[PDB]
Amino acid sequence: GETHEFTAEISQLMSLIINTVYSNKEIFLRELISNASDALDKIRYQALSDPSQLESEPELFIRIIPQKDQKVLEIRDSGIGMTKADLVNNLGTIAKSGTKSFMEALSAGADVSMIGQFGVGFYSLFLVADHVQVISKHNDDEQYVWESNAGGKFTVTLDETNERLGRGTMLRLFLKEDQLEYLEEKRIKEVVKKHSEFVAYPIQLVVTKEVEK
Ligand SMILES: CC1(C)CC(=O)c2c(C(F)(F)F)nn(-c3ccc(C(N)=O)c(N[C@H]4CC[C@H](O)CC4)c3)c2C1
Repeated sequence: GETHEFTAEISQLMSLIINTVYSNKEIFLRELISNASDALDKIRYQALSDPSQLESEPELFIRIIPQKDQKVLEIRDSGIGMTKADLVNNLGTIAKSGTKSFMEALSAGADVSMIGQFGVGFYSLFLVADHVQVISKHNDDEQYVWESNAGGKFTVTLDETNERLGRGTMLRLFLKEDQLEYLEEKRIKEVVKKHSEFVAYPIQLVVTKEVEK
C-alpha cells in the first residue's frame, strides 16, 4: 500500500491542467484512446514473436463504461498493461522527458491539445476529472491499482478489490461536476467519431438502460 511523490515537473503539469479553463476538454478522450491504442500496438507486437503473450486475454479492444451512479467514466483496454515497476516509476524518466518542453510550449501559445506529442497525454484526464484510479495487469506481474487525487502524492496497491482485467489497463475518472456530459452515450459517441477515425481497434461503449416492462 505504498505512497509515492510526483516529480516537480509532473506536479507542475497536473496543476496546470486541472486548473486550466481550456474549453475543448473533449480531447482528454482522444488522448486516453491513443494511450490505449499504443498499449494494444505493443502487445500485438510482442505477441507476434511470442503468441502465448495473448493467452491472458485474446481479445484486443478498447471499451468505455460510463458509471452514472458514481459519476465515474471508465476506459479499459486489453493492451500490454503495466507492471508494478511501471506504475511506481510513472514509466521512468524517458517517458516523461517532454513534460518541461510541453509546459514551455504552453507558455509560448500552444494548444493544450498537442500534449500527446510530448508523450504525456495521460495527464489530460485532469481536464475533466479531479481524481483517477489506474488498474493494470501486465503478463509479467500481478494486478495493481495506481491512484491520484491530483496532489503531490499517489499510491500503488496490489489489486484485491477490482474485476480481473486479464491483461491491460482500466482508467476510472472521477468526473468534475461540470463535466458530466461525458457520461452520456450521445456525447461519448460524438467525441469518438470526431477524434478516433484512425484507431485500428474496436472501440466499444457500454450503456446501461432500464427495461420498459
Ligand atoms: C503510469 C501512469 C499511471 C502515470 C504516468 O505517468 C503515465 C504516462 C506518461 F506520462 F508517463 F507517459 N503514460 N501512461 C499511460 C496510461 C495508460 C496507458 C494504457 N492505457 O495502456 C499507457 N500505456 C503504455 C504503457 C507502457 C508501454 O510502453 C506502452 C503502452 C500509459 C501513464 C500512467
